[PDB]
Amino acid sequence: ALTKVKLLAYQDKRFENKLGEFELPINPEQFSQSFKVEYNREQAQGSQRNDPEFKFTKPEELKLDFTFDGTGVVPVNNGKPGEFHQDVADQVRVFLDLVYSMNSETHKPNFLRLIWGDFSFGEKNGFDCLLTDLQINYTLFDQTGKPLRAKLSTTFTSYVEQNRRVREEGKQSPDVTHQRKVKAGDTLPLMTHRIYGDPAYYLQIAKVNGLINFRKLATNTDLRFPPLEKTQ
Amino acid sequence: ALTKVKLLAYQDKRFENKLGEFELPINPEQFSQSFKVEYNREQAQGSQRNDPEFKFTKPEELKLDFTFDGTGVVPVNNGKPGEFHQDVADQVRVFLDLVYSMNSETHKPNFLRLIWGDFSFGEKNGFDCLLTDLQINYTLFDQTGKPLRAKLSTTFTSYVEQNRRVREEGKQSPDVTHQRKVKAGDTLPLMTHRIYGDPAYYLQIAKVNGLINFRKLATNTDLRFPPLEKTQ
Amino acid sequence: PEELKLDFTFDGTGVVPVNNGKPGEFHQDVADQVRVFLDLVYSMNSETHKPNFLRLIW
Amino acid sequence: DDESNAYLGTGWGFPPTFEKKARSVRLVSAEDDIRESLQILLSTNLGERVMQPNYGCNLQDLLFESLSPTVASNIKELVRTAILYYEPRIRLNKLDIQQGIVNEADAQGLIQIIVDCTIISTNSRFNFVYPFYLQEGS
Amino acid sequence: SSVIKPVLKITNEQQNNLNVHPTGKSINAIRAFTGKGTLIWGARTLAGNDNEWRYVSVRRFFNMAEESIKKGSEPFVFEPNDANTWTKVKAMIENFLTLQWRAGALAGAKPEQAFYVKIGLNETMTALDILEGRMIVEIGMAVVRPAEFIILKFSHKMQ
Amino acid sequence: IRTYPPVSFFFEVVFQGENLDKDVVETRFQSVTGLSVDMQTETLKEGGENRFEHILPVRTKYDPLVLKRGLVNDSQMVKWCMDAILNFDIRPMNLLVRLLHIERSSSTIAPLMTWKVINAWPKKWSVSEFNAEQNSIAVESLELNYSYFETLK
Repeated sequence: ALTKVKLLAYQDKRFENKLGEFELPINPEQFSQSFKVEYNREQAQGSQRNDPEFKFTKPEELKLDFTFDGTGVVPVNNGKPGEFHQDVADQVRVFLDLVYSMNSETHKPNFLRLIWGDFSFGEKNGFDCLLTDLQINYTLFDQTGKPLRAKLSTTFTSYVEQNRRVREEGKQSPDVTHQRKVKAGDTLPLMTHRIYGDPAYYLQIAKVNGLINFRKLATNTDLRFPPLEKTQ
Repeated sequence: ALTKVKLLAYQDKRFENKLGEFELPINPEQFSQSFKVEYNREQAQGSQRNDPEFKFTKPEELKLDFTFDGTGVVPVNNGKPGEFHQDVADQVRVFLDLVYSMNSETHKPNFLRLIWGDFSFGEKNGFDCLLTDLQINYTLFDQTGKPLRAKLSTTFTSYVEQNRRVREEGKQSPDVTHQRKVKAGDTLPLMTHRIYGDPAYYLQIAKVNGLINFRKLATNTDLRFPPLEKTQ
Repeated sequence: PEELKLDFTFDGTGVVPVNNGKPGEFHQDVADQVRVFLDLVYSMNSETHKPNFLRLIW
Repeated sequence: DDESNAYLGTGWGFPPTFEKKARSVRLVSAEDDIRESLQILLSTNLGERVMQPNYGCNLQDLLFESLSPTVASNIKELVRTAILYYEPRIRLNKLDIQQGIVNEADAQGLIQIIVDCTIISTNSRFNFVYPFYLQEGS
Repeated sequence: SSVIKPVLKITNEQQNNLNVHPTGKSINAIRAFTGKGTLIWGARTLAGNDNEWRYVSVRRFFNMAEESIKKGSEPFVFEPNDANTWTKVKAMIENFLTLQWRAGALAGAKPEQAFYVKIGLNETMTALDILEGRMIVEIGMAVVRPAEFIILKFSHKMQ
Repeated sequence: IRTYPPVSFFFEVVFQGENLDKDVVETRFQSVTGLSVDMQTETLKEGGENRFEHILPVRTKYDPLVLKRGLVNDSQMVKWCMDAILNFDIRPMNLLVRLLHIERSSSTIAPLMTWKVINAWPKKWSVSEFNAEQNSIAVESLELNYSYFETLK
């Protein structure tokens, strides 16, 4: 069985209320995806090389090209004998209504999800996006004026909500509580350095856990490491 | 029967007072159409990815190329035997007078509509536009100086009136009144959420419809959902 | 600072041998490689809040 | 009183009917008030209303012609524009136009146009029904 | 569409005895769900315990395929009963079944795992059938089935 | 175990189509060719491995099918082709190509090899030169496109 690319159209920014779906009659031959990171590149005067600082990660980009053909030589994947694709205008109409026009209840275009069977973009099985660019070329016409072939080129950009973005960045810092078990070879200042980046806090940790002698630890003790105070 | 492309010239911005029409002697081989949407792309600090906001949709663009030929080998589609096209200057003259020159009563060029038989651009059968770019190349001449072949390239932009634009955007919002029928499985807070985006309004809705007990609804009741107050 | 440019390929149709010494073995899984690569070099680290530092060796 | 579909309005029927035993004039409502609306809009030419030169639809300008593609597209443009400007209460789905088939000589002379519409479940800012439009706006 | 509700409300304890029963005479329920509406909930025939004809969709698929192959076969009646016709009939049936495989109605990663077709002397026919004017073809097909139940299981790793 | 190879001049073509499979003149051809398939690949070089490069599969290509006959003045097949060519109206068909032999167990004519050719439609049509000074036959030639071919195993 041959699987086809599908575009799902949603109204909710949490992608829960599905409005519709469109299926491509011919799969694309290829597509491309683009990534980028942004750093600070200021340098001191009279210095050899540099160590740039991180600023942010930009949204990903997606490029796709495909074709509609209605001259009667491309079969329809429905199992009936003698069937071929013969209507371009209907497909252009439903496509433009689904991905391009304004929604009368939200006053903007719909949210899109791109899915191709078992394809994986990464840690997910779909691409959540919005349409930014589209071009159509009509290259073959009927004697009454109706088209027989159309070629489309599209550019999509990545979209993800605030609430969900801050949860994907599961920021772990000295802003949370840690717990560690003591094993053979462990010492308190080294554990403190490995959690806080500074051994100097060791005397505080011993007080939080009630340690009388902190230079000889037992090997089944579970130690708690509290967060740091918000402003010093 | 072979159908030909037609350009209709109007004086009214509502496209009611037709001034004239021009018919192409040779249909173009192809043409192209272009679309675009505009979003806000500002990003927070040290954040991974983003969720862009919608700004607006831009007018569509149309590109066309065609040819006039007068050497006597292209037949005229009028049914007479022995007839071929032999006059380029007359066609250039009527074309330029119809689509380019200033109108003496409006002080600007005319409004155009492009039609090709049964072709459909979308939800409509024509393209309403204005001319923005034109180039002509003369490549063959007679011994007296009169031309025998001309090639033309044109660029058009989309045009639509204010009154009509706001009606095409049939904005539905909590600015209007809604009506809903109660069916099996419905509850009042969920209906209120599905209309307003917030269940908290349910106690108001029950008062508008005179509901004594609003935790057990009947299944043929029609409920009214008023708009919200303009400023809070 | 110096700049470095690199291009390479993942292929999983079963004609490129695997360099492990077993007879009859060829590369046949692209998605797994893309996944581990992107997780190692691209995604944000949950403890430092930025991508990792890299060292290239041949 | 607040009934169902009150926001769609009630009005005079077309054509006007007067009853004498019941000393009243006939009034329609809801979906009948919409259908009759259409019958008016497509039977009036553009210059026939006294101070409303833009109300109407010039269909009779296409009589005495064969149904070529360039005629069908013109009919469709005229009808769509008229309905867009003067029928805010409905949504138009499609237009079907056919010539031919009764005697196959009488059938040749007539044109048939089918209008498919649905009724929107919300109100509209361009609907002059009282007293909602005093607050719903323009 | 155009439904207010079902006149009866059917519960889990009651549906338990409707689609599985010692007699096999299953009855298909129509039920309402919160936030969803009124749905059809069950797809079994009156032979609901049968290993082959348990489901509506398998029975209807077999009806469709048999009728289409019959209509495809009809142009070969009144021809000579020899190998030059058997090859044509075989080719026609195999082409139809390949089209059915591409659409996803038949299971298998390759066409050879989805169906088989056979026709020939001392395989499907004897000398007597050939002399009497009979022609016999054997066909086998693997059809996909629907799922009624979903089972969740959780596992845990220590780290 | 085989000792002698088969002969090439005893063959047949069948059109599984509109109603052409029962027309006798539609099976008689002077020549049939074009039954070949090719795999197209690309070359990739790996740094450090100087003994060989990698050949990677890309796509599959097929040759057109070519038929030659003496000219038949009234042919349903040619009507099908000219309907495709003049009115831009195509309707693809299926074909069988058979290589025949004599089997006996008295003797009978039977197929030896069979290929199925899927979704064929017209590509080219031609007729040979007319020359006042040569002894020749009017010969027409047809070329067809198709999707693929398979062995009727």
